[PDB]
Amino acid sequence: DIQMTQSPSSLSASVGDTVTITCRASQSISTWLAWYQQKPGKAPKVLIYSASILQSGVPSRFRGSGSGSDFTLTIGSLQIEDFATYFCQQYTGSPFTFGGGTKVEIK
Amino acid sequence: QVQLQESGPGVVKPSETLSLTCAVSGDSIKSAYQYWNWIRQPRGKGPEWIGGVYSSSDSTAYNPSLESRVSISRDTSNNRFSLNLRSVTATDTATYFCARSVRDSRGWGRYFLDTWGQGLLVTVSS
Amino acid sequence: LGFLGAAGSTMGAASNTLTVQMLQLGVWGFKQLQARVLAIERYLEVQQLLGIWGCSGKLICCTAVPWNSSWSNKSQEDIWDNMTWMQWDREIGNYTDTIYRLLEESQFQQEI
Amino acid sequence: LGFLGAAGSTMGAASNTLTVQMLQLGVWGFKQLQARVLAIERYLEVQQLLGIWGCSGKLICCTAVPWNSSWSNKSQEDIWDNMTWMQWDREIGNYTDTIYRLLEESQFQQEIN
Amino acid sequence: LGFLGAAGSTMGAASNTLTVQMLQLGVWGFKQLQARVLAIERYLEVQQLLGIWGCSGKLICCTAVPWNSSWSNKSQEDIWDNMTWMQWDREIGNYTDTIYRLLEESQFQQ
Amino acid sequence: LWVTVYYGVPVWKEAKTTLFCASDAKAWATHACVPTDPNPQEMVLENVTENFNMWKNDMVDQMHEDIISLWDQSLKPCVKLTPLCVTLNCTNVNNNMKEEMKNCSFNTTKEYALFYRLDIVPLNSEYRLINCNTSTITQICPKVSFDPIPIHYCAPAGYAILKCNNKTFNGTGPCNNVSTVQCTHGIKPVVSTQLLLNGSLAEEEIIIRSENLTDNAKTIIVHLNESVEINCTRPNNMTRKSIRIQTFYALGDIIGDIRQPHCNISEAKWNKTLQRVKKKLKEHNKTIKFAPSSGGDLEITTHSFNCRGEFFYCNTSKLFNSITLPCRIKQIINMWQEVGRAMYAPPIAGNITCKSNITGLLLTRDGGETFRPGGGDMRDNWRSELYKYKVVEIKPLGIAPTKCK
Amino acid sequence: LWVTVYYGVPVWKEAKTTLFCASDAKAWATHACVPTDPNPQEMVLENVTENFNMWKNDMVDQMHEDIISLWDQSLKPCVKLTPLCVTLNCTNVNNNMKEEMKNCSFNTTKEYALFYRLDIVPLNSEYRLINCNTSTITQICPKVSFDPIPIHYCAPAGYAILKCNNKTFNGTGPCNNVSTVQCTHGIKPVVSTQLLLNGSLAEEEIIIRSENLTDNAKTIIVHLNESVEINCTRPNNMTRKSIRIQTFYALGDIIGDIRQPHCNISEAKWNKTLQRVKKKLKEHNKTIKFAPSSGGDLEITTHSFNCRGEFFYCNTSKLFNSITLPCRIKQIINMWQEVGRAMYAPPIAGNITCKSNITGLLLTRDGGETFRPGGGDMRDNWRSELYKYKVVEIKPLGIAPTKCK
Ligand SMILES: *[C@@H]1O[C@H](CO)[C@@H](O[C@@H]2O[C@H](CO)[C@@H](O[C@@H]3O[C@H](CO)[C@@H](O)[C@H](O)[C@@H]3O)[C@H](O)[C@H]2NC(C)=O)[C@H](O)[C@H]1NC(C)=O
Ligand SMILES: *[C@@H]1O[C@H](CO)[C@@H](O[C@@H]2O[C@H](CO)[C@@H](O[C@@H]3O[C@H](CO)[C@@H](O)[C@H](O)[C@@H]3O)[C@H](O)[C@H]2NC(C)=O)[C@H](O)[C@H]1NC(C)=O
Ligand SMILES: *[C@@H]1O[C@H](CO)[C@@H](O[C@@H]2O[C@H](CO)[C@@H](O)[C@H](O)[C@H]2NC(C)=O)[C@H](O)[C@H]1NC(C)=O
Ligand SMILES: *[C@@H]1O[C@H](CO)[C@@H](O[C@@H]2O[C@H](CO)[C@@H](O)[C@H](O)[C@H]2NC(C)=O)[C@H](O)[C@H]1NC(C)=O
Ligand SMILES: *[C@@H]1O[C@H](CO)[C@@H](O[C@@H]2O[C@H](CO)[C@@H](O)[C@H](O)[C@H]2NC(C)=O)[C@H](O)[C@H]1NC(C)=O
Ligand SMILES: *[C@@H]1O[C@H](CO)[C@@H](O[C@@H]2O[C@H](CO)[C@@H](O)[C@H](O)[C@H]2NC(C)=O)[C@H](O)[C@H]1NC(C)=O
Ligand SMILES: *[C@@H]1O[C@H](CO)[C@@H](O[C@@H]2O[C@H](CO)[C@@H](O)[C@H](O)[C@H]2NC(C)=O)[C@H](O)[C@H]1NC(C)=O
Ligand SMILES: *[C@@H]1O[C@H](CO)[C@@H](O[C@@H]2O[C@H](CO)[C@@H](O)[C@H](O)[C@H]2NC(C)=O)[C@H](O)[C@H]1NC(C)=O
Ligand SMILES: *[C@@H]1O[C@H](CO)[C@@H](O[C@@H]2O[C@H](CO)[C@@H](O)[C@H](O)[C@H]2NC(C)=O)[C@H](O)[C@H]1NC(C)=O
Ligand SMILES: *[C@@H]1O[C@H](CO)[C@@H](O[C@@H]2O[C@H](CO)[C@@H](O)[C@H](O)[C@H]2NC(C)=O)[C@H](O)[C@H]1NC(C)=O
Ligand SMILES: *[C@@H]1O[C@H](CO)[C@@H](O[C@@H]2O[C@H](CO)[C@@H](O)[C@H](O)[C@H]2NC(C)=O)[C@H](O)[C@H]1NC(C)=O
Ligand SMILES: *[C@@H]1O[C@H](CO)[C@@H](O)[C@H](O)[C@H]1NC(C)=O
Ligand SMILES: *[C@@H]1O[C@H](CO)[C@@H](O)[C@H](O)[C@H]1NC(C)=O
Ligand SMILES: *[C@@H]1O[C@H](CO)[C@@H](O)[C@H](O)[C@H]1NC(C)=O
Ligand SMILES: *[C@@H]1O[C@H](CO)[C@@H](O)[C@H](O)[C@H]1NC(C)=O
Ligand SMILES: *[C@@H]1O[C@H](CO)[C@@H](O)[C@H](O)[C@H]1NC(C)=O
Ligand SMILES: *[C@@H]1O[C@H](CO)[C@@H](O)[C@H](O)[C@H]1NC(C)=O
Ligand SMILES: *[C@@H]1O[C@H](CO)[C@@H](O)[C@H](O)[C@H]1NC(C)=O
Ligand SMILES: *[C@@H]1O[C@H](CO)[C@@H](O)[C@H](O)[C@H]1NC(C)=O
Ligand SMILES: *[C@@H]1O[C@H](CO)[C@@H](O)[C@H](O)[C@H]1NC(C)=O
Ligand SMILES: *[C@@H]1O[C@H](CO)[C@@H](O)[C@H](O)[C@H]1NC(C)=O
Ligand SMILES: *[C@@H]1O[C@H](CO)[C@@H](O)[C@H](O)[C@H]1NC(C)=O
Ligand SMILES: *[C@@H]1O[C@H](CO)[C@@H](O)[C@H](O)[C@H]1NC(C)=O
Ligand SMILES: *[C@@H]1O[C@H](CO)[C@@H](O)[C@H](O)[C@H]1NC(C)=O
Ligand SMILES: *[C@@H]1O[C@H](CO)[C@@H](O)[C@H](O)[C@H]1NC(C)=O
Ligand SMILES: *[C@@H]1O[C@H](CO)[C@@H](O)[C@H](O)[C@H]1NC(C)=O
Ligand SMILES: *[C@@H]1O[C@H](CO)[C@@H](O)[C@H](O)[C@H]1NC(C)=O
Ligand SMILES: *[C@@H]1O[C@H](CO)[C@@H](O)[C@H](O)[C@H]1NC(C)=O
Ligand SMILES: *[C@@H]1O[C@H](CO)[C@@H](O)[C@H](O)[C@H]1NC(C)=O
Ligand SMILES: *[C@@H]1O[C@H](CO)[C@@H](O)[C@H](O)[C@H]1NC(C)=O
Ligand SMILES: *[C@@H]1O[C@H](CO)[C@@H](O)[C@H](O)[C@H]1NC(C)=O
Ligand SMILES: *[C@@H]1O[C@H](CO)[C@@H](O)[C@H](O)[C@H]1NC(C)=O
Ligand SMILES: *[C@@H]1O[C@H](CO)[C@@H](O)[C@H](O)[C@H]1NC(C)=O
Repeated sequence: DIQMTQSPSSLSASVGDTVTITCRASQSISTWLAWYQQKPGKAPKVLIYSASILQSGVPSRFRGSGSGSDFTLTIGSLQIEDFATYFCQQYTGSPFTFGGGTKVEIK
Repeated sequence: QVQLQESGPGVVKPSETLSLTCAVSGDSIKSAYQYWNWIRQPRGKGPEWIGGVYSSSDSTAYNPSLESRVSISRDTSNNRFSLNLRSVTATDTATYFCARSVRDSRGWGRYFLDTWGQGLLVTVSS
Repeated sequence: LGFLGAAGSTMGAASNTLTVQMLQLGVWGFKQLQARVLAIERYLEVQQLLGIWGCSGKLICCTAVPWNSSWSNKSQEDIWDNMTWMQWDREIGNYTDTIYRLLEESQFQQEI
Repeated sequence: LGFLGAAGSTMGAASNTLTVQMLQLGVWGFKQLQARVLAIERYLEVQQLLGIWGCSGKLICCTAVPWNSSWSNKSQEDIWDNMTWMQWDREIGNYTDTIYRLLEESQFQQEIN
Repeated sequence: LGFLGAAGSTMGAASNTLTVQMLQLGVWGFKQLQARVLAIERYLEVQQLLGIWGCSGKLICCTAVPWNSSWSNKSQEDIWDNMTWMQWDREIGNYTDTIYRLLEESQFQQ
Repeated sequence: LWVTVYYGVPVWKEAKTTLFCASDAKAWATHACVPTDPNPQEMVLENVTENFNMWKNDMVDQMHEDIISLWDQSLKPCVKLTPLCVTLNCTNVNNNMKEEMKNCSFNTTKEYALFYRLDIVPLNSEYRLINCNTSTITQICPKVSFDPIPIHYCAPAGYAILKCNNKTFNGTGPCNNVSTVQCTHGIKPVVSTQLLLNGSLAEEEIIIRSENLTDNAKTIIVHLNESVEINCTRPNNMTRKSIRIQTFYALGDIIGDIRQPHCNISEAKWNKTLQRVKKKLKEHNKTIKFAPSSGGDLEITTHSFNCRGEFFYCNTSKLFNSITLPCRIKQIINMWQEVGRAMYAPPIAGNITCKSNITGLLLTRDGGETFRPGGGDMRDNWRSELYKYKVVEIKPLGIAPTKCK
Repeated sequence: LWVTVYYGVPVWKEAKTTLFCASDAKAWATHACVPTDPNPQEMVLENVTENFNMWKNDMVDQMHEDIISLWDQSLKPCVKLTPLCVTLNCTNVNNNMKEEMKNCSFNTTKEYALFYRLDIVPLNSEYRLINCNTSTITQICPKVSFDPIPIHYCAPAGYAILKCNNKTFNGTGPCNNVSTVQCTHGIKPVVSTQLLLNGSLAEEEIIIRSENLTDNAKTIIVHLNESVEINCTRPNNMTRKSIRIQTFYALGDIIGDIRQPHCNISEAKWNKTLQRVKKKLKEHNKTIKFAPSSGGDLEITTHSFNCRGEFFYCNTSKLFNSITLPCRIKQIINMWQEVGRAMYAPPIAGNITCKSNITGLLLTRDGGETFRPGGGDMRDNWRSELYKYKVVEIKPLGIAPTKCK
């Protein structure tokens, strides 16, 4: 089975700083990866799909890159509305496994 | 702007045939290339995939660990699609979601979720 | 259809009697159904032709156009008492289309 | 056809509703189409029977002869609000043919006049 | 059916022209029969809709309901001599259901 | 004030009509009906109080006429057995009922076959058939099987069937919850004596029905709720020898020892059903007792049923007296109570074991209480499941008075 | 002064409808659509201006549902390949591109067959197919061929299709010369990627169309005028093998030599068509350039087309740069972008050589010009010929005012 893992579990930063989230896959899946932003409560919203194409309506402070099995997403600016949980989901056929889940903290 | 709405029971006892429905407003079930995905978000870890249903071929696909217990059914009238689950037990709990996925133009066969619902907490108790 | 039994006699009795009124089985039913479809199609065509004249179906119509003396004028007892429809339409055989054309034009004036 | 859903209720709602309104598959379609066709000539026969009575089409047409009090009693205030067509069908059963023939020569008299 | 040839022309000419007026064989006949019965069903449906209003068929029907000035009052020559049925269809599109209801109630009164 | 006519009035009037064939997807004998399995269409007719009379329904009569017509049509292509009245020479064969089987021989223009003792007349050695002259014998063609197949019944245009969903409803009386339907359910017809065998079940408690409940000549049928597991066994092998007359498809010899055929019957389930029916048969006064049939000939005092084209005549007199049941095999019978014709009904090779259930029981009141089974009216056996169906005709020509011009 | 209704009013309004098949005389496998070819009634209208919008069309989705329903219905009686997840043994092949195929051996309770390198997952020796579990593989029945057969589309009573005869007309905008026809022409649709292959041609100069022409996500399709002769060759022999699991129709081995499928296209015609489209790509000012696809997986960056039941994947990246074209053949495919379902698509014996043309092109605007091909959506390919067709509903119940006494 295509297992998905995420590391680290959580980090700690301040407002306006750069946040880097890394997702490691079991095998090479080219660029068939998407990112999702899950705020506390309600339903989440898609952030970046295909690991390089942005979404219509998302700010330009989010950028993603990576290929094969190692992927890393960076954030240019951390705003008050960006405090949420990030999830990386692969879609290389069934099943559509999700990531481990990350969280941000404010000191 | 397409909106997703779901309805169902609040308290559901285990060892029965669970049934949930999702209403689609604005966009049609037919469309061009869409998948009416059914996913859950258990508290404690990330979400999981149960299954999906095609828009035209009415074909389907299930998770490798949930066979013979999930049967997704849909109808052309009322602009809605349902989900049937068997042997709920103490595992199938927490909130449930009925999201929609659109195909990717960069590759063939790629499908990513873009529009979600609201979430219906399915509580399991005696 | 099939109401030719009243022919050969006076139209009075005719008017009274009309007013009182395996794959082989599959292709068999199919052709019988298409025959009935063609029959009812002809019936609706006749009904449309009768309704466009202003009579709107029915059995006994009353058209407001008067009778002309040039259309073989005779007494009422010479048509409704001693003869059938055979020689009637045989002598109304000429200028037949003119009669129907003048009938629809006269009823069109009454409506407007 | 299939308008039996309003049976047993008040005729006002029914009036409002009517005013608003591989070989197995082949043989099933043939049976359904022939049943629909049979219903079509049945509707045409009913339309012809209504047209000979001076009502060509006109799904809601009244008459050519006034009502007589010797047939039944009660008015619209206690009929169109608390009873269905069952009592009407049982009441018309005594003079079913009488009502049909009376409306026949009455319309024939208007055609002569 | 198939009387769209008078579209886009003068209403007078349109009125005049409307007033003057082994398995392969089985499946082909079955589809032709279903299309024909659908056409007959549509014809009887439109005939019933025309007859329930108080016209009993025909082409031009004169109803007992009078025209009201609230439904875009204009002269007779301002419609029948300078445009097609498109403008009239879009103009009456705002209250087409209202005219059908008022004409139906007037027929029941008769 | 003035007469008015309307179209589309939801009214119905009883009339006589026929129902065409209807069945599910396939591939008793069939081969003459059309298979139609559409979606279940059902319109709830609330606030409708229509009476029902299952004892005076023409639907059962026309269905019986249709099934007997289909049987007659499927019976004519077979060969007749009219010149088989040759003087037979039946000898005894050699751990009970050893005298019920005899080895008879016929000339047939020389050969021999094993016959039953009760299937031949005891002409007192020399023997003959049961009815050769003045009563023809027509065997059934083995190319088709007269096995029970679930079929349906649908009405044409202008007709509908009213279905009553009220479980606690007998044959007579009004029906509160009644709804229309276009086609019936998957009913499986079966021929049985004193029992109902396969059939539709009933919910709630036990229910009883009759026509008058006073006259002893009228039959009383009870619809059981809990099915009784009945399957039976036929411990025999048999052979198949054809003698040219004209093929004469029958059995020639016997292989293996002759045993005793019986139908396994659970005692606990039988006593539970007996107590369940006795709980209500005591009503409507005095005590009730169970006694066997009055008597008569065969197939009227013993239970008769079919097991995959094989008739079984089991003695069930001990069931209604206080569980093994002795059974006898008879092939020559007079089906549909007809005189002048009969069916040979050849058996099948090897053992046969079918699976059935019990959904009803037949009761006959005794004059002079002692409710004994019998009656022999097969119409009631089919009527046990057709009590919720009735054909009717519509006529949307209502009349009401109001204002007019 | 009075309200009057007119019957037969020639007016229409946009509404949804259900069409039906139509085809010429015969004898995508048909056997479900009616092959009716009546007299083509072409009526030309005058002084009628009706807007057209093929991007929001409904008959495209209707034909989409119809073709996918017919495909799933025809694929249903074929056998499945779900218990074939037994571990293979792939060694090697049996003068470039010789590592694209490796024959493997399977257990099947021992037989071997020829398979391609890209058709098996590189499970790092032991090998397995692309998807055995959680994605069923359904082969196609060889009794019928899914070749492109010309068909027609007709509307039932109460509906009509408007045809635009104006050559210089894009997808949007009004239509001056409009005609009403009951059935479409002999359209011959074909599935393809980055090309149109068989299809209707256009007169006058080159024409382009799109939905907005500003957003880079929207696809841009160009309809060519002069057809480019594209036929190609498949220099291979192959064999046939049947293994009982269930016939498992597939290729056994190779007789002769292994040579990858590849061919050449006309250079003068390609240069002329490229200059003709480049003459208008500068319109609607900035310079223009041709670049290959962005990337992704297979069947979206290379040209994909079928040739008499055989899929061909040709590398057409050098055509849109700066004529031989290397092509790769594979049997497993995922039609309709389905997940969980796959098509085996067995090959055919002997060499294949089909004849086709070029009637269109697929272009995708690049953001941040460099017009690159791709898209991968068959909707635009089917809409390339449906731009001159639009269904409509007619309501002849017109109301006109007049003084009726
Ligand atoms: C079957 O059900 C009905 C109602 O649930 C039971 O009650 C009987 O109903 C009838 C009619 O509603 C009553 O009237 C009788 O009608 C017959 C036939 O018209 C007539 O000959 C009698 O003289 C009488 O008027 C009947 O009194 C009523 N029975 C009782 C005891 O009140 C009926 O008993 C049920 N039958 C069976 C066999 O279960
Ligand atoms: C397709 O053909 C049309 C006409 O031949 C080209 O001209 C464009 O026509 C539209 C409508 O007549 C003009 O109005 C626009 O309409 C859209 C949709 O309602 C609206 O969203 C816009 O704001 C605008 O009002 C449009 O201005 C006109 N284009 C130009 C440049 O004048 C059209 O460009 C052709 N399209 C393609 C892709 O070739
Ligand atoms: C008559 O009985 C039937 C069957 O019991 C009733 O049908 C049920 O109706 C309820 C609510 O309308 C549905 O939820 C069920 O699915 C129906 N079927 C069954 C098998 O229960 C019907 O409502 C009853 N009608 C009346 C007037 O009591
Ligand atoms: C089913 O039918 C029975 C009659 O067989 C109905 O029983 C009625 O029950 C009420 C209340 O006890 C009595 O007042 C009536 O007299 C009974 N009817 C008759 C005819 O005696 C029962 O209500 C019906 N149930 C449904 C759901 O329709
Ligand atoms: C159920 O039926 C079987 C056979 O139909 C009965 O088995 C017989 O048991 C007796 C006593 O043990 C033996 O002498 C017979 O030889 C058995 N029959 C056969 C064919 O072998 C069994 O007893 C029945 N069960 C009940 C409870 O009556
Ligand atoms: C079959 O059932 C009948 C009916 O009970 C049995 O006949 C009984 O036989 C005994 C003695 O043989 C008599 O004392 C009883 O009076 C008879 N019953 C009746 C109702 O008269 C018969 O024994 C059973 N078995 C067989 C093999 O026929
Ligand atoms: C009652 O129905 C059952 C099943 O519906 C019948 O069982 C059949 O038993 C025979 C064995 O003799 C099998 O060969 C058949 O396949 C069974 N039928 C089916 C549909 O599987 C049973 O025979 C029926 N009862 C009677 C008395 O006929
Ligand atoms: C719309 O275009 C068509 C096709 O060009 C025109 O049809 C031609 O009409 C002329 C004269 O009416 C005929 O001689 C030709 O045979 C027709 N066909 C072709 C292919 O040229 C049609 O006339 C045009 N309509 C309008 C209003 O301009
Ligand atoms: C075919 O359509 C084109 C538009 O695509 C029509 O072109 C028109 O040409 C005139 C004269 O140059 C311009 O004034 C109009 O603005 C153009 N139309 C549009 C929408 O821009 C052309 O006339 C049409 N031809 C026919 C025969 O209908
Ligand atoms: C098929 O086409 C692709 C796309 O052009 C070719 O990929 C190029 O490969 C060379 C070297 O192998 C690189 O320098 C280019 O950058 C690649 N192109 C792109 C757009 O990245 C490929 O070589 C062609 N042939 C085969 C057999 O795949
Ligand atoms: C485009 O159409 C042509 C002809 O209409 C197709 O040519 C066929 O080619 C095959 C060889 O593979 C022949 O066996 C057929 O007889 C040809 N058809 C006819 C009608 O002769 C061609 O295949 C089509 N293009 C595609 C991609 O299918
Ligand atoms: C028979 O026809 C003649 C006309 O040819 C007519 O005079 C006569 O009355 C008719 N007789 C009967 C009995 O209809
Ligand atoms: C049945 O009658 C009751 C009381 O008159 C009424 O409330 C109810 O709506 C009726 N049901 C229907 C379906 O008309
Ligand atoms: C179209 O309009 C012009 C200008 O009024 C007119 O001359 C022409 O006859 C019209 N065409 C038709 C078919 O009526
Ligand atoms: C007829 O049967 C008798 C006694 O079974 C026998 O003696 C005689 O030979 C037979 N005749 C023929 C012709 O078989
Ligand atoms: C025929 O009958 C006689 C007298 O009963 C007997 O002796 C003889 O064995 C019988 N033969 C056969 C073949 O049954
Ligand atoms: C029922 O039986 C009694 C007496 O046996 C008899 O008087 C009555 O007429 C019979 N019928 C009915 C309907 O009660
Ligand atoms: C009947 O008797 C004949 C004598 O030839 C014998 O062959 C046959 O087996 C017997 N049939 C039996 C015992 O069933
Ligand atoms: C037959 O019936 C008996 C008694 O009901 C039961 O014990 C048995 O399991 C059934 N089946 C078989 C195959 O004997
Ligand atoms: C039968 O009913 C009558 C009248 O109620 C009563 O006198 C008699 O005791 C009842 N018999 C029994 C045994 O219940
Ligand atoms: C029926 O016969 C078969 C075949 O020999 C045997 O296996 C089976 O046990 C028999 N069943 C019974 C109940 O005698
Ligand atoms: C008999 O009824 C029981 C009751 O549940 C059921 O389990 C069994 O399958 C039935 N048998 C047949 C042959 O219908
Ligand atoms: C499996 O592959 C190996 C690798 O070359 C080969 O030597 C062997 O013959 C193959 N077949 C078997 C083990 O049946
Ligand atoms: C490939 O084909 C050759 C020639 O037929 C054969 O010897 C070899 O065993 C095949 N490979 C496998 C893995 O079976
Ligand atoms: C499967 O094939 C291998 C050789 O490829 C062999 O060693 C093994 O025994 C086979 N297994 C079965 C179950 O046939
Ligand atoms: C079969 O399932 C296993 C485990 O779920 C998975 O690793 C493997 O990739 C699957 N096979 C294919 C061909 O995908
Ligand atoms: C086209 O794209 C522009 C910008 O990309 C956008 O503002 C506009 O709404 C789009 N649609 C139309 C019809 O112009
Ligand atoms: C293809 O194989 C066949 C079968 O042996 C052979 O007759 C033919 O010559 C071969 N063709 C080529 C080009 O190798
Ligand atoms: C024709 O097109 C090819 C495609 O790359 C290009 O290399 C060549 O220069 C073109 N010829 C011209 C522009 O004369
Ligand atoms: C673009 O527009 C500018 C300004 O009119 C002009 O100088 C230039 O040549 C144009 N470029 C092209 C290729 O049309
Ligand atoms: C396409 O052209 C570019 C130069 O712009 C070159 O770098 C690339 O290698 C070329 N690709 C092919 C496949 O020729
Ligand atoms: C296949 O190759 C042979 C030569 O072996 C040739 O004669 C034949 O024409 C080729 N087939 C096609 C369709 O070109
Ligand atoms: C391609 O177009 C040319 C243009 O004349 C034509 O001659 C040829 O037959 C066409 N080929 C096909 C396969 O349509």
